[PDB]
Amino acid sequence: GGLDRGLIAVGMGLAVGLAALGTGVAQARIGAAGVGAIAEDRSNFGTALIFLLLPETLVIFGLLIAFILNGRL
Amino acid sequence: GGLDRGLIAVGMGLAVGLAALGTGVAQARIGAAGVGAIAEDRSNFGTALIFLLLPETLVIFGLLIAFILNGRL
Amino acid sequence: GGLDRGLIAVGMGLAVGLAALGTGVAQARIGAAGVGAIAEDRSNFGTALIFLLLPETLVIFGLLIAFILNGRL
Amino acid sequence: GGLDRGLIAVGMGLAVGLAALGTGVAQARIGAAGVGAIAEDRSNFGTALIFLLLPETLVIFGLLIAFILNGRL
Amino acid sequence: GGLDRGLIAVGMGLAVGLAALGTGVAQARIGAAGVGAIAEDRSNFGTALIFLLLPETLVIFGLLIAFILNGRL
Amino acid sequence: GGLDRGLIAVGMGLAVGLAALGTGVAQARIGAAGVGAIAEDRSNFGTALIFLLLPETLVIFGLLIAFILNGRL
Amino acid sequence: SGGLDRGLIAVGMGLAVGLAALGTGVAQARIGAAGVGAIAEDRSNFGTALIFLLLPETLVIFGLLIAFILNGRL
Amino acid sequence: GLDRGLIAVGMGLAVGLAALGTGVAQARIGAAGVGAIAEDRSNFGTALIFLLLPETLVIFGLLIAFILNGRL
Amino acid sequence: GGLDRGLIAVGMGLAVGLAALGTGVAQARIGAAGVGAIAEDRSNFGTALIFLLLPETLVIFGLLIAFILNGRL
Amino acid sequence: GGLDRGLIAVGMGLAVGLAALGTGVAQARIGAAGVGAIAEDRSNFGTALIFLLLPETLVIFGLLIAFILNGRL
Amino acid sequence: GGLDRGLIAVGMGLAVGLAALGTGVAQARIGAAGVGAIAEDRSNFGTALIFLLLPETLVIFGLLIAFILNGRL
Amino acid sequence: GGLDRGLIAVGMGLAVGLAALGTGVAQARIGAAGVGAIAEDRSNFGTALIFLLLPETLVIFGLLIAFILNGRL
Amino acid sequence: AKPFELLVSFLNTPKYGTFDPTPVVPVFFPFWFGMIVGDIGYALLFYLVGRWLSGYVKRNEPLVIDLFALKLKPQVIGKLVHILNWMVFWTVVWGVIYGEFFGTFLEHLGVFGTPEHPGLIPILIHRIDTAKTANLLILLSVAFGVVLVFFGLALRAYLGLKHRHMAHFWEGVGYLGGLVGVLALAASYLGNLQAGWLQGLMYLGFGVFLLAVLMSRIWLMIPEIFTQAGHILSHIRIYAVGAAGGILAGLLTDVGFALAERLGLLGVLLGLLVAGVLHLLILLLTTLGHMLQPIRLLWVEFFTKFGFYEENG
Repeated sequence: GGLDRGLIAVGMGLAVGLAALGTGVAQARIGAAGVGAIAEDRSNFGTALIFLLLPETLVIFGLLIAFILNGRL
Repeated sequence: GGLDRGLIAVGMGLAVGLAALGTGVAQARIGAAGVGAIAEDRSNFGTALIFLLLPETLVIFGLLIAFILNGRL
Repeated sequence: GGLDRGLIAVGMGLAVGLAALGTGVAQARIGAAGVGAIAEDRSNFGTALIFLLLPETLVIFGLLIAFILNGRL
Repeated sequence: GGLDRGLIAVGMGLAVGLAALGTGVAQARIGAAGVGAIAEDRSNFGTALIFLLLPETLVIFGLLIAFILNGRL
Repeated sequence: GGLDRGLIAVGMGLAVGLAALGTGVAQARIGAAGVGAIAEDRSNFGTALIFLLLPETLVIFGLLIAFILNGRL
Repeated sequence: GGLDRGLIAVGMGLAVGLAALGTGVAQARIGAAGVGAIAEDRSNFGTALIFLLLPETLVIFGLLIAFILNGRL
Repeated sequence: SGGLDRGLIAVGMGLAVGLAALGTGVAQARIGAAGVGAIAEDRSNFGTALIFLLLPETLVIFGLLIAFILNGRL
Repeated sequence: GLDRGLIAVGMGLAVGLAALGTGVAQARIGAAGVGAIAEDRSNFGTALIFLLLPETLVIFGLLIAFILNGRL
Repeated sequence: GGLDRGLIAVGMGLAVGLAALGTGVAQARIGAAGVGAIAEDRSNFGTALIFLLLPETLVIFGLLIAFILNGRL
Repeated sequence: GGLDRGLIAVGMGLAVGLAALGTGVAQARIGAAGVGAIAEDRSNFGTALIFLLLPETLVIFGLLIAFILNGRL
Repeated sequence: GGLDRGLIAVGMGLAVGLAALGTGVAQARIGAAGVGAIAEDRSNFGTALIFLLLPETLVIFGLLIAFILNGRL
Repeated sequence: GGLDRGLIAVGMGLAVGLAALGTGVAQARIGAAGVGAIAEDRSNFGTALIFLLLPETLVIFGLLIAFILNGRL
Repeated sequence: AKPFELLVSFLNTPKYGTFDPTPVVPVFFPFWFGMIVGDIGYALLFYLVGRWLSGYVKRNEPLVIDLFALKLKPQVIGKLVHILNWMVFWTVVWGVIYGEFFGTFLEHLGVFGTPEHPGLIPILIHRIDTAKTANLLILLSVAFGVVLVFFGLALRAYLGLKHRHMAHFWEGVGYLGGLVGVLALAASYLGNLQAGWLQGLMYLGFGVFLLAVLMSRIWLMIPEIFTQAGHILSHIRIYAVGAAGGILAGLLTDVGFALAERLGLLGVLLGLLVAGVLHLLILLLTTLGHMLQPIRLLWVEFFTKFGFYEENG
């Protein structure tokens, strides 16, 4: 084990949090535009939710990075 | 007691905090635009509820990561 | 060594701090939008205030995980 | 002679500074909006004003964490 | 030893500086709004001065914890 | 020996997280404008999808860099 | 009381005073911009603008006094 | 060999900051470009060029990563 | 001398740099407004020059603190 | 002390990355200006191109100084 | 102890760079306003040159700090 | 030993990096404004040239700082 | 006791049949300001300013503020002169127990006695002994707030009973139960525990809270109990502001004394000149800085705990 487990812990933590904030600003702009549209059209819900769900795959990227490294420990 | 445990605690805390930051920066824009809509329409209120509730999975995901790191602790 | 608990303490402090600031960056924009909408509206302020008090559970999560990780001591 | 005390200091410093930053971020926008609302109305006075007083609980949280980690000393 | 006292100093300095920054930006926005309102009015100025001189709780709590840390000698 | 694997891993984490930040920052504005366009159009969804599929190559670069790093591990 | 502690408390001084100066500049930017925008056509109410712009300097003096006292620890 | 981890984190933040720079660049230019698209199908290809242009920055970052990998 | 001198140097540099950049952004906004005003006016140059002069007291503080923290020799 | 090369590398890497970020925001704004000019004119494209190819001399400075400091090794 | 010299080199570099960033962020808005005014006027360029040249004192202070630290070296 | 030149190289790199960043910050706004003027005008081109080429001072100073620190190396 | 109601009058009236809230702030506000200031020298120059103001009073004609275009009060000006008298003797007595004002005059010789420095009058409180005593002083500050919170809840319960408005009375009872439970639990856990005595009373306070809540079942204001905890915690600023002011005054006197010593035989004149100039300007800033905090506290906490923003009379 040793301290290197702590170092990989902080590494995955900062990776996933930084990805989370990127996804957050993405969802900010996307949700603003989406509600502005959906207040009138109420039919573009599918494409709006698709746009919203797109960066969450990028979050899953950090998920699998954390997964493989905690498998390594 | 071990030096690495402080590291893993720091990593967990920073991860969940940056996830919280992303959640907040999303919520700002999306809630502003949504309440701007609902103030005059008030009928798309459930749609606004769905829009605001959707991006919240990031922080519970981060705290699940924190939980499994405490399990490794 | 006993130096472990100081590091976990700084982890708690930083985590709850930036959770709070993400809360604030949400709250500023959404509160400004809501108070403008109610200065127009004067009646929808109940839903406005529940929108304001909605997202704050993130700092509760941060403080409770900090609590249990401190109680690990 | 443990070195953890300065770590305690820097941790509580990060916590309180981050809390202050977030609450001031809230206060700027909400105060400007309140200035507009009262300048146009003067009857939205206390209603706008309480929103300014809302984020202080975020400060007192991190204050409480700082105090308990100080009392651990 | 005694380097713990230097760690005390850096922690309190960063804390009070961050509180100073947040208060300063809040003052920036509220002051811009207030001076515009007064330049139009000149009769509503006292309330604007109040709004300017509200948020100093942050920095005074910063000095509070700072001198606590100093007295921890 | 030791003291290095955690360092290379935190390097991977910071690289991939920063790539995530940049990609999300791009996606925010470009997707919001594309949502506005497609809501006004309902016919230009292909080019909107084309513009959304642009940034992810940065995250791809980051993750392949992490892959070659933990391969050299 | 130590070898490196003097420089450590010194970087503490730097942190505090520099962040205070930055915050004061942040305030002064917006308030001075709005005030000069008004006094461009006003030419009379420079007094209220200056009494606005002077009051953030308390935020400076807090940081500088804290640095001064921790240096006076010496 | 702590130097390996050191140079690893170094190239990591180098390429990451390159990613941020190109991210903000593409953010602004693509945000303008999509609004242009609605009638600028004539200028569509040029919009592709201007969007593609800032990639030289991240390929410089990749070059730095590769030369660090060769050094190690 | 000693390493403590280098710590003194980095602290002094940090202080003066932060002061310089705060003065820079302050002067940026106020001088943009003043340049516009004097462009139309040509007569109120005293106000603009004194307004650009006033923030320089902060880097004057930086001057004096750097000098006194150099005076240890 | 073979650990010299590691901080050598991190210094040059952060240098070139930060220069890259500066060019990133520079080309962001100037490209927005260029396409805004394109929206009404055909002939100005080469002019806008030379404007946006102006600022890269700083990143070429960063990479060349990085190369020549690597030549010390 | 030449590591002291390395420390003072780091301090000098960070000082001059932060001052450079401050004068750049000043020059952004100052040059924007000035070039707009001189496009309007074409004759007021001397005042524009003065207002753009004013913030040089910050980098002057940084470089003289560097010079005196080398003189102590 | 090698730590000495490693620290000085770190200082060089960081300094030139944020000098470049400040240049990008200034250049983005000034170039946008100049292009906006010259697109309609196409006559003040030399004035546009001088306003764009003015801010090289900080990078040339940082280059000289890097050179003198390398001469110390 | 009469004049302070004019200060209260700047805000709206309350509904008739309710409690007249005036008389508390005559005894409380100058108390709080005295706790803040301790700068008896400022009180002296302030008394000179009051002499000038009474010069206007005998010059009964009301001035207009040039910058703010404000016609004078003169009757209300005399009311001020009275409340200024109240706050000035409070300033005097608190500065007396804080006997060093302008700063700590005992540098060169024993102006005051300390356990460290011999002097004429053994003083009670310094700014160095507060390395230990600040904790106790902050505890006193907390007790000060809990006193007024208890007064406010008692009055609110009494008016709820009088109005036959029992719902608000019941909500106040819940506030009491929750407040005492969380207060005692926090005091035990943060400080010395002593679980053999107080655990029962914490459990009883929590049980009272939950019983009142369940009888008042309908979706009530547990977040507002959290806010009222914020309200009681908010009043801590009283110690910090005065501590900062005293620290600054001590710095100024240290500067003056060092200029008196290290600058030769002639350094006294310039040291006192610089100290006076800096002292007057920092007081010009910090007086208006400090004045509005206790009235803000009284306003927001007292009148939110009380609750009167309805029908405005």
